Amino acid sequence: SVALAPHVGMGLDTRTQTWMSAEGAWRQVEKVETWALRHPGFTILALFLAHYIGTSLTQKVVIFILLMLVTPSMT
Amino acid sequence: SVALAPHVGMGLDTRTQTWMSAEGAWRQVEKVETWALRHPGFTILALFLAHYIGTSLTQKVVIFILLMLVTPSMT
Amino acid sequence: SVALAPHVGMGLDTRTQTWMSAEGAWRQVEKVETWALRHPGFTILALFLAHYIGTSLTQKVVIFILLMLVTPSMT
Amino acid sequence: SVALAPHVGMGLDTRTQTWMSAEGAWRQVEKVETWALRHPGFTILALFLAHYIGTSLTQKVVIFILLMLVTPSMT
Amino acid sequence: MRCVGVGNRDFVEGLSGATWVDVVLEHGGCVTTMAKNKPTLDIELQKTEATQLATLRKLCIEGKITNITTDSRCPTQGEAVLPEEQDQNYVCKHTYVDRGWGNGCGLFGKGSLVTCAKFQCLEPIEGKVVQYENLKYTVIITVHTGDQHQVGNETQGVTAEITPQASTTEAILPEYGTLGLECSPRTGLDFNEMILLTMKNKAWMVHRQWFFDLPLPWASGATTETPTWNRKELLVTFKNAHAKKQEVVVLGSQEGAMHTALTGATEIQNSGGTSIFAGHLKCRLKMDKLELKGMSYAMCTNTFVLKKEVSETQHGTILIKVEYKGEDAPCKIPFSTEDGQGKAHNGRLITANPVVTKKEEPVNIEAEPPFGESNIVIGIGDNALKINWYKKGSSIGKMFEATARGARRMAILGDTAWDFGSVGGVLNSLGKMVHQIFGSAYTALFSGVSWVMKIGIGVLLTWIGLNSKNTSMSFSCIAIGIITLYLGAVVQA
Amino acid sequence: MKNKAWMVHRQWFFDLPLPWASGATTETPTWNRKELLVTFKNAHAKKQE
Amino acid sequence: TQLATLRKLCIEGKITNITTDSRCPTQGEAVLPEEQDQNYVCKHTYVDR
Amino acid sequence: MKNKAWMVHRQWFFDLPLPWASGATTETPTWNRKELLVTFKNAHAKKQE
Amino acid sequence: TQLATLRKLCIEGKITNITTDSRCPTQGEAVLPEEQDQNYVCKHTYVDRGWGNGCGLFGKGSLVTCAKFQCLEPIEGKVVQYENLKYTVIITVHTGDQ
Amino acid sequence: GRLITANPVVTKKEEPVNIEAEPPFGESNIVIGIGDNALKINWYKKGSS
Ligand SMILES: *[C@@H]1O[C@H](CO)[C@@H](O[C@@H]2O[C@H](CO)[C@@H](O[C@@H]3O[C@H](CO)[C@@H](O)[C@H](O)[C@@H]3O)[C@H](O)[C@H]2NC(C)=O)[C@H](O)[C@H]1NC(C)=O
Ligand SMILES: *[C@@H]1O[C@H](CO)[C@@H](O[C@@H]2O[C@H](CO)[C@@H](O[C@@H]3O[C@H](CO)[C@@H](O)[C@H](O)[C@@H]3O)[C@H](O)[C@H]2NC(C)=O)[C@H](O)[C@H]1NC(C)=O
Ligand SMILES: *[C@@H]1O[C@H](CO)[C@@H](O[C@@H]2O[C@H](CO)[C@@H](O)[C@H](O)[C@H]2NC(C)=O)[C@H](O)[C@H]1NC(C)=O
Ligand SMILES: *[C@@H]1O[C@H](CO)[C@@H](O[C@@H]2O[C@H](CO)[C@@H](O)[C@H](O)[C@H]2NC(C)=O)[C@H](O)[C@H]1NC(C)=O
Repeated sequence: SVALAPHVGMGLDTRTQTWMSAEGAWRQVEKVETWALRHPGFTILALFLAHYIGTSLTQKVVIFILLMLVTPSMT
Repeated sequence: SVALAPHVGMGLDTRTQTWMSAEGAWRQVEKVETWALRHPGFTILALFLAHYIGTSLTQKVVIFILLMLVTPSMT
Repeated sequence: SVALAPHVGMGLDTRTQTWMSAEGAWRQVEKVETWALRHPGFTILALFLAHYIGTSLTQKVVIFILLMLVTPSMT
Repeated sequence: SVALAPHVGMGLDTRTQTWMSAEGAWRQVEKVETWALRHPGFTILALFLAHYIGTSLTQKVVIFILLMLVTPSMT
Repeated sequence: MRCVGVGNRDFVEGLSGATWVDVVLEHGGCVTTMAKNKPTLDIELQKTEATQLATLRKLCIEGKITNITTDSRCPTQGEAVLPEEQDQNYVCKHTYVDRGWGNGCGLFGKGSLVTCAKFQCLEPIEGKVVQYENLKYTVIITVHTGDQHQVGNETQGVTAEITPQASTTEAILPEYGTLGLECSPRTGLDFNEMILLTMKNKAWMVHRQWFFDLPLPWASGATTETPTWNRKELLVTFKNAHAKKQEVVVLGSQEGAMHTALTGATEIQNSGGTSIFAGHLKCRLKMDKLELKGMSYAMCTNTFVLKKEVSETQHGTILIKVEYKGEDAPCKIPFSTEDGQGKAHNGRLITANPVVTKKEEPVNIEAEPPFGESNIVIGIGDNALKINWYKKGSSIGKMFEATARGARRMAILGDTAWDFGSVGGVLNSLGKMVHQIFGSAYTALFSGVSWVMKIGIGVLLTWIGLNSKNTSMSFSCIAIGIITLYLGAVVQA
Repeated sequence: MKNKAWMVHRQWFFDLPLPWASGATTETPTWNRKELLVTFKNAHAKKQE
Repeated sequence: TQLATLRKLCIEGKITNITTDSRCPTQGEAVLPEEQDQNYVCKHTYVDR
Repeated sequence: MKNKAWMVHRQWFFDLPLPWASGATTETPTWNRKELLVTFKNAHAKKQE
Repeated sequence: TQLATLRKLCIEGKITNITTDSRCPTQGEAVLPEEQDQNYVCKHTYVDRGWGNGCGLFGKGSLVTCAKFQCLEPIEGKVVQYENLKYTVIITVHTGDQ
Repeated sequence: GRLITANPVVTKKEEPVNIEAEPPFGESNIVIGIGDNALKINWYKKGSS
């Protein structure tokens, strides 16, 4: 494919190993983390957006985590 | 692999268009759209989560849209 | 036996980098962490001690963390 | 660096006398005492910390003695 | 010129009364002295030798054991003594062993036992001391000559050797007059308590009390034929298998445990005569006997050309290397700075007197533009090529970098760093006095606290400071805590 | 690459995950991080290919 | 003009030679002689014997 | 070691901070975690050995 | 008897064949062709380079060093499997005997 | 400070007359003769009042 929609989580799994598990386990996460360490500018805006949206620490945390996670994965 | 993390927003602005502006302008939204059309199940879960966490209207809609964007991209 | 009481904290130095800077700096905490990983039961013991003494919360934290820092180092 | 975390406390032994019994047993406390004798100022610091936190007397003793036991050993 | 881009090089623009400026030049990096109508002097500390060392006490790491002896007594007879116990070369220890008819003793029970061992350590490490009357502080200074072989050169300068015998010395620059160094080596880094700890082929610097508390057997160091070891027992153990008998075993070498035992210690190269580095001394610059190359030259009237491009120096300065093709006589290089859409004069010449020497030497100019976009015109006449450089950053960034540099410099030199620029005296002295008064007690308080523990105690004091209903307690605790965290983030450099 | 060229920001030109080499064109490049390209798959227990 | 080349990457592979080795349980990690060369990549995995 | 033996715990021996080998009685060992036995002094910032 | 070596670990080491390369400050990391050898120890550090070091651009560039490594007097930790134990017990009777 | 000796005088040129003096606690320089070549001795006494 365009390698943007990996064939993952289809549910039709078996005891045997998949094509690539040791790397696909952390591929997307490592992309997000290298993004975040490269560019901290988005973090300030994400913190502000989570903070000034109606704030209960549950809501603030979930909004901040999602907003900091979505932009890197889906640029 | 390297197919992930394009430097779409890298900021080296230019007047002429880029390598693939036409496709890259919409490929991510295309991935999300085809993921949603393939799998309708996540919509119910996102609606449930937003409805039972969103205190207000705007918080609910923001939570719903972020959840519906992150998961297809994180797939 | 001489490895205990390493020459550190004594004021005799300058901006020239000293002996074994990074390794020696992180050595003590790495050893404490690996000893903690070896024996998780003392974590339960220290939690009990911290919970049953202190009569506060910040004090509970102080005794817990410092006590947990003692034993791998007094070992 | 290996001198830290000496093999002690691990349960594998019997009534046969082990390696360096007396010397190894008293080594740690002798080192702590000599470090304390080198730097008496930290005694004043630990007394201040114990006095201004604890809100009791037994707790004051616990933080004072244990804190004084930490630093020569974390050194 | 003697140094560019070293990382700690820092300008000092001081013009005090009688033109003396005090700089405390540390060993890590140089200083640059830009002055008005003076040649910009560049000074870096060179090798700081200290020869003819005195051994003081030496102590051994590896030991060897020979000539085992042993006697025993019946259980109620008391202690046992071997005739060779009084020898200082023998290590003895008393232990209780069960004796009986199988051991040829009529009375059953536990009798005392003792063992002996001749002891001669191998590869003894020796800790020498340096007395003040043999120091070999030397300082090499260079002038910002227009010269192609001067951009970052390390083997061109004038050597000024300043021992504590000759406390103040003057160095004669070849054609720039002379400089007067009024130094004070006696107040530099302490050299009466430090003990050089040369072992194998590597040396070290250690505290006096710490070296006197190393738990290894020592000798006198009287260069005697044979040493007489104190506290031998601590290097050899005596396994007592059950209670039948005991034998002696040495603990091998110790060089690994020794190398681990000193991390915070600074290392020093020792080949023949010791050539220790990393020391710092303060000095006073008598700049009142200087001349500026040739001030009676004429200004150039021909073109210039860039042999090599310009480049920054992570300090906001440029190195422009220019070749003068004009055949005419040696002439002062004209210079002006053209700001963006303006003719204003901003920026100055660090070289301060760029002059061509032989029409074939690409003499190089060093300067700094304003933080905006700049235009550096380099010659007279309409056909004078304009070097354009765009120096990124703003003035406030320079202010923050200066604050960081000043704090880091104070974190090492303590009170001595309080005077590093002009002599001042009206207000600098009082600040130095008060900071010294507080800092002597402070460093006398935390002496011996590690990296993570200093950080932890600082944050604990801060947390205490944010939970008290007292202005005095709150401010004192929070200030001490924040200062402690900052010092811990820089300590053990 | 091939007959085409591009301009990419330098900071982004080391973080894209691929093997890299000194670029000394000495005909025997010892590639750093070879593990990233080649992939091992272990079947259900047993052998490894 | 007058370019300089650094960090040439590699966008293909060709695993030509393959080798393997095993060791019985509780007998340490099985080494392979073709381990210290500047052209071999591999990892250790666990198998049931 | 040398001529004296000792008894130690399994996990403790697997956490001794010294570089290890496999023990496959190979011709030459392949040392894991060598960095922990040798230090790299960086005199100022000029060079390191 | 008949012990199995399992893993061995060394105490004294020796270093030979020093190598080193460096890059201009903005060129990035530096790699030596011998880094992939398991016998070489490598470490990256930042060093300030300039016209005195033969680099056109001033700043801080990366630096790396290598070293062949062959430990001396390696200590080896063997294990004893149960099927080779040699427990022995000597018993005596209270004979009347001198 | 104080010249602890009363008033040193050179009785004869050939062999030195030795002065004794007590400097202040702070780092203080001490001169003897007069002129550019006048011998000057630095000292730093350790302690406070
Ligand atoms: C310590 O132990 C060593 C051995 O472990 C002892 O060395 C032995 O010393 C004796 C007397 O000095 C040597 O005997 C000599 O033999 C020559 C042969 O002709 C004889 O002519 C001499 O009159 C003398 O009896 C013996 O060879 C030597 N053994 C060795 C070196 O292996 C030593 O005496 C013990 N004590 C001390 C204080 O060293
Ligand atoms: C590691 O460093 C050592 C020296 O510290 C290097 O040893 C040197 O190796 C070269 C090539 O193997 C030797 O040159 C040889 O000389 C003979 C003389 O006839 C010549 O016929 C051979 O063709 C070869 O060129 C050199 O003598 C030797 N120097 C010594 C041993 O002191 C070694 O190459 C470095 N690298 C490695 C991987 O060991
Ligand atoms: C530092 O300065 C010295 C002195 O100018 C340079 O040594 C000169 O090198 C040139 C090379 O063309 C020779 O022609 C001169 O004879 C040398 N002069 C001497 C040895 O006194 C040295 O090269 C400079 N450093 C650097 C890195 O260039
Ligand atoms: C690794 O694989 C190569 C792949 O060719 C092998 O080299 C072959 O070895 C056989 C055995 O002697 C020869 O008959 C072939 O002619 C070789 N082919 C080539 C192209 O050289 C070999 O198994 C290994 N090569 C090594 C270890 O150098």
